[PDB]
Amino acid sequence: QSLQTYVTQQLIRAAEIRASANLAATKMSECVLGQSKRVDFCGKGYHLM
Amino acid sequence: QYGSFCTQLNRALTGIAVEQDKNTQEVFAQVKQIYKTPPIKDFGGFNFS
Ligand SMILES: *[C@@H]1O[C@H](CO)[C@@H](O[C@@H]2O[C@H](CO)[C@@H](O)[C@H](O)[C@H]2NC(C)=O)[C@H](O)[C@H]1NC(C)=O
Repeated sequence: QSLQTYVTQQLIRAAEIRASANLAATKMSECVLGQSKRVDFCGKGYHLM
Repeated sequence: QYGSFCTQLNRALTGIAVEQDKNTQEVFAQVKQIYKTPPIKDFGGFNFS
């Protein structure tokens, strides 16, 4: 029962981390490789690089 | 005799509790100041009442 609890908790944490990683990947793709127009996506104010 | 099975449940519920307030803060605390509309409603015919 203890092992089952640990495995479930780890799975949920892994899902959360995957979501964060996907957001980070999109940020790297858009705010670094080019100039973005979405406001507040690449830092407060008008984005430059 | 079942060990510390209680502590993780308490911890997880507390984590959810904090996450809710974090969500509210993130989704609404987007402006550093407070503004007020002028008492005059002269907006060229546009009504916002
Ligand atoms: C803005 O719109 C509101 C209605 O949404 C107007 O209020 C109405 O005013 C008339 C006459 O002044 C009343 O007969 C109505 O009962 C009011 N409606 C409500 C819902 O209160 C208001 O006058 C408009 N203001 C401007 C500047 O256009």
